[PDB]
Amino acid sequence: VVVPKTRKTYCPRCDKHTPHKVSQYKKGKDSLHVQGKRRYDRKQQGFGGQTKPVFKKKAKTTKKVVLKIECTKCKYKLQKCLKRCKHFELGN
RNA sequence: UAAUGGCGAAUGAAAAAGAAAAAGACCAAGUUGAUA
RNA sequence: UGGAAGUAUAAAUCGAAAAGGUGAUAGUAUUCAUCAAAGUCUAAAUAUUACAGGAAAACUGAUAGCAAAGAAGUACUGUGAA
RNA sequence: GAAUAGCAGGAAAGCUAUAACAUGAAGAGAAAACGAAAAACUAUGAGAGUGUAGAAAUACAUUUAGCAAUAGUAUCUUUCAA
RNA sequence: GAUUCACGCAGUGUUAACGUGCAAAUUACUUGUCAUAUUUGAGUAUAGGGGCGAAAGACUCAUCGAACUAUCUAGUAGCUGGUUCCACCUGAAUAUUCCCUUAGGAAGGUCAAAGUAUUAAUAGUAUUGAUUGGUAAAGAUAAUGAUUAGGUGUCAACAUCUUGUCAAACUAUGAAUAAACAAAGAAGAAUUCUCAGUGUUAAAUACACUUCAGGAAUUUAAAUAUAAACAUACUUUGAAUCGGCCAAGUCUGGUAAGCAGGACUGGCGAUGCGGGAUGAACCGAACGUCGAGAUAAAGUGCCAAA
RNA sequence: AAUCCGACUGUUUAAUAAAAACAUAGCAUUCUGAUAAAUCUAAAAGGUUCAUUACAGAAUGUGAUUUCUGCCCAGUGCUCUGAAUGUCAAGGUAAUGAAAUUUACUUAAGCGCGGGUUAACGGCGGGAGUAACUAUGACUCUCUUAAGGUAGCCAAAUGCCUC
RNA sequence: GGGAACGGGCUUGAUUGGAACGGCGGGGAAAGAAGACCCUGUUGAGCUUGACUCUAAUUUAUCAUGUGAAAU
RNA sequence: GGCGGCACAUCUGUUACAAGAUAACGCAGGUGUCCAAAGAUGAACUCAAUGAGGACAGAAACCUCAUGUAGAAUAUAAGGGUAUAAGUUCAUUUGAUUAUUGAUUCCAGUACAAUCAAUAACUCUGAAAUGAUGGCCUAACGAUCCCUAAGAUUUUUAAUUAGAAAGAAUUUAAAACAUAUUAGAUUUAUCUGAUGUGUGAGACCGUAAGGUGAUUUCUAGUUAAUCCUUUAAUAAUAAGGCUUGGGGUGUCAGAAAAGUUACCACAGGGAUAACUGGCUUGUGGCAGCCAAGCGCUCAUAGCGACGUUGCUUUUUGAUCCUUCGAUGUCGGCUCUUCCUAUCCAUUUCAAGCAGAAUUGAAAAAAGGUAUGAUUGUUCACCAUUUAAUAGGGAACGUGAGCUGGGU
RNA sequence: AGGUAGAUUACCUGACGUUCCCAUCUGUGUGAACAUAAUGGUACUGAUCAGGCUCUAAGCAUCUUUACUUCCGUGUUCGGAUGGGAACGGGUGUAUCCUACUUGAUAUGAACCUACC
RNA sequence: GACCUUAUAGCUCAGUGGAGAGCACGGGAUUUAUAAUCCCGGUGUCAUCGGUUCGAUUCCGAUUAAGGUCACCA
RNA sequence: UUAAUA
RNA sequence: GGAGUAUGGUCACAAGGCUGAAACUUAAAGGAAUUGACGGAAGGGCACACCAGGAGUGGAGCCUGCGGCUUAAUUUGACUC
RNA sequence: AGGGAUAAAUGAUUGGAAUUAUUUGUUUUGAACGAGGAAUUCCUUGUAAUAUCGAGUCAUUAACUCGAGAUGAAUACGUCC
Repeated sequence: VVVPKTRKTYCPRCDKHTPHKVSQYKKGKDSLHVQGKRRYDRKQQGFGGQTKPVFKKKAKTTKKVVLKIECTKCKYKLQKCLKRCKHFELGN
């Protein structure tokens, strides 16, 4: 919901409690060279139409929130998942 | 079996290794031109 | 296609060489290994339920075995394929 | 009775071939890389004797061995993890 | 592209005949129509997701909301029908989980057949002992609610004392029936001596675990009832089944139902026999082939034994 | 003697429907100047209308005559003699990198923007009050649509209530 | 009467002489046909539509090098 | 069946039967969230309400005392829990973290999810014991493949210096050409033969005990690489692996999916509707019991309210037991029979029966109960006639008996 | 006899009055510092002038309450069992289990370690 | 019956987590007088009950009225 | 610009 | 007036044209012209009529007249200039 | 301290009679009223405007009317809106 940046959480790499920078995880750009994409492009080539199912029955309205808690001094990034919230905001 | 496949249902070879039999020869291009 | 960032074929476009191809994860480089495409022929080992001639059988024995053990693809049906 | 190669007999039968391989003897890992003893321990358990007595068979006392099975221990190989 | 009759033709009516017919669409009378958008022969053209159609999905060889014929093809079917000798032994199911599941599957329960173990491996039972629960009942200025009145004190109103009647989604109290233990298995007890490794600890000789670590002696078969050696514990492989139905000193929805759905048990299904005249379930009692007797439910005027 | 439908002559479900159904003449709309329009074919100096040429060819609705065809371009179609820098492909160009790759810029139709069109598909409102007894409401009020069902006609083969 | 709740057969009664001709239309829940109505199949087919995925025809752009020039 | 609804994933109370399990399209409701504080900890305080007082101030503003078992509050539905608190206020804080195990709840003793018990780190709060791995408890959620992020540096190697300890190493037939040096040819991005050494080489010196010596080991600094793979060897890009999260399937153990057939077809079904029959009798029809009253007086000549008890299957419901390899589905026509809850004729009793006409009731079902306009009608409404023109059953009597008007 | 720490958590609570304090405990004086709040009221710290006035503790009462016994009552209900009675509804008989509410009598605490008196 | 929507001045509608518009009505002005015109004012239980509510006319259920759609195969 | 009635 | 209406006849595709009454109702309807009045008709003049301004009234309190209300009576005349 | 209504306790006048205060003094009471909306009135020089005096009515009672003087603006010399 609301969560401030600048957390102080144990960092496994340094084995110590260090300040940590909290952000939100966004899915990266889908690549055209991963194996699953190359296989899908090959299948769609040629006659036969859509060769793979297309999801069309969405029911969920929200998504689980993943924070990217990052070591300030050592760049070790953790990932903490939060429960589904309709409105999420990064506080002060 | 490796692999392929709404990686689902299914599809799917080959070198090695062991036998049968065993066999190699030509054009083109190049050279010789009192040229055939 | 088992061949997965393309194994094989074909089409449209493009198109080499003081050579080059392959080493199946795309790319560049340096080594290594192995071949030398884009013309041709070639016996033997292999297949066979056309058909012909034979020999066998833990096969059938006239509603069985070929549809057909007699003038059987005959009698008979259909415009015709059948 | 892997193909296949020989034998007598004439044989879809029979006999013989130090042999490629299949499954197994070693297991874990995606893979690289690896690859098993404290010559084991504990518990209960199969069997074998001696003595006494009832007195027909059999019923007790005591000595000994402790396999299979189950359970639990150390130890060792592999795995991020047994 | 006027009105009618005739040769012909069609098919309006009888919804006549016939309806295993003369006929796989015909006959009789009636009606209509009977030359120019007329009738008709031969030749010719148009062919299957095609043709042709003054349009009915009509016609395309008795076949048309997609012909006929052959191959794929013995197409697939969770659906329907059938599935072949005798005797003997054992003998079921409708719970639970998941499925595009609901006329069907897989895990699992019930069952059968094979194969084992001397076996810390018996119990749909009762008793004694310590418990658990919140049902039946009970209560109603005992908590939360519901509701009829009567006194006393400061019209009502508010306090306070009684009375009458109630709660599946109220409760102090709380049965009967039940549930889960114990009644002597590191292997049938106890005591004495000696006693080690860790750790707890302030330190321990306390304490905890270690085959009640271990080792040795003496004593000992005891510790509710009943039943149980063709007992007990199973292991492996697998069949069928999960449409159910009835009864009731039971319950829920419904006016009610031979209605619909549940808790516990017993049955029918899978089951014949004696009785209720007859009947899937009721009562007695379950079955190798027979003889003799005593019986059960129930009966003894005749059918009908008494 | 009347009522309904179809104007008429004609055709129709071979074998249960012969009719109000189909055709019809008449009316109306759309496209096309032939190297075209419609349209058959896998392809084709291929084929049909077409031995034709807008008084023609092709595609549709209504169905003689008389009288008349009202309002609506918002929605979906169709169209434009129309706009540019909204969105839009393969490509083309350029840059970095050793290279694949990656990134940026630029590209047509189409959609979007604007207009036209209903004899294109189609559509064409609600409440309340008030006229010297009682009704009815010529009349105002105000919510609202792209337009509010116009001329006509009616318990109609079209009206539940309804005999 | 009971039963699958409408028996020719079973139970209790009523009652019966063997073979039948012409009619007849009550019954044999008479014959004809694996219900055409309804439902269930993860069985179809015709037809419709911005149902999903495609496709012929139509359309637009690029490539496929005829010569000689000018503007951007 | 369709329309409606979700009893499809899911929580609370009750049905529900004092262990566990547990039905209905049974009842009353609930979820797809919300929270940097509403998580953690420490301290202080006590709530709702009532009484009595205080200028404006009153029923309700703010202050004070007293009583006050929670009648307040605790994010939410309901039920549980809570008073030096789990409620209010104040203060610090991020344990709402990383790694590894063992169990309990659904359970097939599978997965997901949830509920706990410990261990190893680093931390928060407190003086401390303790407490802290999200919310006081019961719901608030999700596979394979695919996409997308985080992590694998604690360690192991090679090379090179210093020191130290063991260490023969296998044994004759040879080509690639890195080249030098010559014999020819050539001008181009120049080639073609042969001679040559090394490369590339490996039989250690011992009849003297054995030393030397490649190659390997340990320790101390140095520089380099360091999760695995792309299979001839490396490199920097790329791609694939391993562990853990997110993106989702609500039909919630998870296909990618619009209608209509009256032109319809097939495999089946009484597991399942439209007709009879069967149970029921709400509804319909008929009949009773009591007696507040009406009936000028008079509860009962004739009725009979408020209540209450029955019968019938002639209406429609309710169910789905029989029939889906078929029981021909409305009405009318013709014809027979049966019931009485009797319309007429016969015999009686009663009256608010003077006569006539009537009304209530008993015996009695042997006999009669009609003709037409409209409608397919059953039904109905009209016009007559009659002594009366009553109500019903028989597969809603009766289609190899008719008709085919309706459906 | 009193104080500290408790265990059982009303026989321990609530209301009305009552008795000592000799030690102990409490109330009691004060604000300089630690510390504290709006307020030395609380909490904090320093102290000893006075008092049993309230605490606290012990006792009183036809005391509400609470805790055991009897009775209520073998009355409610219930496990088992008919070809037992009734048109139902419901309720016997048999071999058994057996509440609750009220009411009456009784009680109002017992007990553990340490110090002092 | 089943789903959906609405309910606010005397009449038609607006808008609502702390009630506008119009028409109507009343008073004053202009006019010989009415109508029109100008000026000012008074008008809403937000349909009736419960809960969330800081606080409801708004948010959540209920009871009413008012309409709209469906009520099919036999 | 608008200007109805008795 | 009814009325160029109804009906009948005829002409026209139609609208309509030609011919064309009666019942009933009613003391007036109408023509030219005169005088006045009026005109959001024209022309010529005038007025604090307006213009340029002043003071104001209308808004407050009170005095006073009128309407209304009240009362036994609130006596009455006058209602644009 | 502008404003002097409204109320109070008291002193006298005229009158036959003063309460519903005839008129008036004293002290206290201290209200609207911050230049006034739509509209509308009068005025051209000793005029408007401002404040006062006399007279009519008059036993008592002027904020009324009819007159008189005191100070002395602004604005036009126009036009038919």
